[PDB]
Amino acid sequence: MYTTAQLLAANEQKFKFDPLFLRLFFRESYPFTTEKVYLSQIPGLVN
Amino acid sequence: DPVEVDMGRSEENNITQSGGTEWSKRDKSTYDPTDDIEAYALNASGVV
Amino acid sequence: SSRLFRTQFRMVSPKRISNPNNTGDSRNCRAGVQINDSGAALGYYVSEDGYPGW
Amino acid sequence: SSRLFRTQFRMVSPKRISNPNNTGDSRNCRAGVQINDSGAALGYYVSEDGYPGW
Repeated sequence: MYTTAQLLAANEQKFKFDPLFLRLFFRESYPFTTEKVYLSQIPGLVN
Repeated sequence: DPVEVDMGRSEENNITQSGGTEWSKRDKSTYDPTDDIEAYALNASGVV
Repeated sequence: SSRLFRTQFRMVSPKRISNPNNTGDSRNCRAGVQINDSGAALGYYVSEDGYPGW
Repeated sequence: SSRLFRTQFRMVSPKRISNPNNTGDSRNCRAGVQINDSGAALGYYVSEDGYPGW
């Protein structure tokens, strides 16, 4: 009621988080205008 | 009168070596303390 | 300082200026424009070029 | 050294300008056009003629 507290700076408590993956390997990115996607992997073995 | 000051230090920042791996339960020649210091620094909430 | 003039220009599309996080619109904040009580424009919240949109 | 001027010119089709190895678009490497943060062009990944297709 008459304490008259004084506030100092409070902490922030950050989170240790660095992707390395959404910045290293996944450089490419695309949208989907369709319901699904297709992936092609054609092996080449000539005789 | 006793006056208490509790910063809120989470207890895992006050590790004791007790157990079977304090520091002397390892050979001086073979063991590497770098692993232990890294493990301790893992939970630091800031660059050490 | 390689040039005698330090002024350079950059166009801003109307889409590039909007309310941050697509929030609501207050009296002083309308579509990313911060104005005074009388309505004079004071500040702008320009969105960075989000291309690609990821 | 056969000429007083050693400078020549060559036009390039846009079909010769694209991402290397048909790589996906990125923030700065767009259509093989490496650009700075401000958007000004810095480099081009030009490809030779695809014909003949061997």
